Amino acid sequence: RKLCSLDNGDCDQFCHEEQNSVVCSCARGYTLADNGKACIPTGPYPCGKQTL
Amino acid sequence: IVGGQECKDGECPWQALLINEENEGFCGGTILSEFYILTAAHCLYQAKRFKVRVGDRNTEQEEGGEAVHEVEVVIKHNRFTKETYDFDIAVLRLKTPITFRMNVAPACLPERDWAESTLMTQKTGIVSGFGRTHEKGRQSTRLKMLEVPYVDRNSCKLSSSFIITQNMFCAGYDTKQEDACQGDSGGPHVTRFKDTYFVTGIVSWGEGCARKGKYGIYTKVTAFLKWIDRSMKT
Ligand SMILES: Cc1cccc2c(C#N)c(C(=O)NC3CCN(C(C)C)CC3)n(Cc3cc(-c4ccc(Cl)s4)on3)c12
Ligand SMILES: [Ca+2]
Repeated sequence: RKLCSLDNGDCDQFCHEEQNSVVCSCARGYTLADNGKACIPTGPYPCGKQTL
Repeated sequence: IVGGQECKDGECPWQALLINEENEGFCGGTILSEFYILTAAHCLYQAKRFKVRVGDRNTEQEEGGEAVHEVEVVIKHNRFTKETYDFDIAVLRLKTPITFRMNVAPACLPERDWAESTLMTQKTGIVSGFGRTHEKGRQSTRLKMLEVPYVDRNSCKLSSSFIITQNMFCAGYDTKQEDACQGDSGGPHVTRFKDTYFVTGIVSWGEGCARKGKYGIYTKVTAFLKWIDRSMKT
C-alpha cells in the first residue's frame, strides 16, 4: 500500500496519484475543501447523499 | 427485490421508476442529474410509450412527494444486442427538470480509474427497486433495497449459463435467497464510500431470482462513464 493505495490517500472522494504526491477531487455538486482532501457540498442536494 | 428491507424515508433518493401507458412500474432508473436518468436498454422494449416517476416509495398511496416527468429523448446504446444483452444501458432526457427534495436526489458518477479500483473493490454494493419479491411472484409496491456483495469475475462467468461480457458483472448471493429480480431492471446499483453513493451498476438480468449458484448480472457502469457524459452533453 502507498499514496492513493493507502486509505484513498485521505481524499473524501476521487484520488489520483501523479508524480509521487496525491491529488483529491470531487464529483460535480461538491467543491474541494481548504485541506484539499474533503469535498464540500455546493448545493442543498449534492449527489450521493441520502436526504437523512 | 428479493429480501432486503424497504427504503426508509430518504434512503434511496436516486431511485427512478419507469411507468407505461397504464402508469405501471415496469423498470427502474437512477437519477443522474435534474435532467438525466440512467437505465437499462432492454427496458426500452418493455413499453410502447412510458414516463418516469421519482421520489416514490409506495406505488399505491401517494406521499405528495412523487413527481412524474415525461421522457423527451431516449439515448440508447447502438451497440446493445438483445441476443446477448451486451451493452445493456440507456440514458433518458426529461422534458422538464427534476426538483431535488426529501426522496429525490441524484447518485454520483465516479471516475472509471478510481471507481474500478476503489468502489468496485468494496465489500458490497446496494441495489433497489419495485421489483418482484419472489422469482415467480408479483411486483412490489414498496420501494425496496438490498445489499449485494460483489462476485469474483471468474466465479461469475463460470456460474453463468450465459456469456458474461465485459459490460457486465456479478453481485448477489451464492445460496442466500437475496437478489434483485424482474422490475428492478434498469434500476440503480450503487456503492457507498464515506457516506457518499456512486452509481456503480445497472440492474440487467439473471438466470432467475435468488437461485442457488446464480447471481445478479448488472451493467458495469464504469465502462460507460465516458459514453454517459457525452449522452448528457447533448
Ligand atoms: C422473472 C424471471 C423468472 C424466472 C426466470 C427468469 C430469467 C431466466 N433465466 C430471467 C432473465 O433475466 N432472463 C435472461 C434474459 C436475457 N438473456 C440474454 C443473455 C440472452 C439471459 C437470460 N428473468 C427476468 C429477470 C431477471 C432479472 C434479474 C435477476 C437478478 C438481477 Cl440483478 S436482474 O430481471 N428480470 C426471469
Ligand atoms: Ca405513492
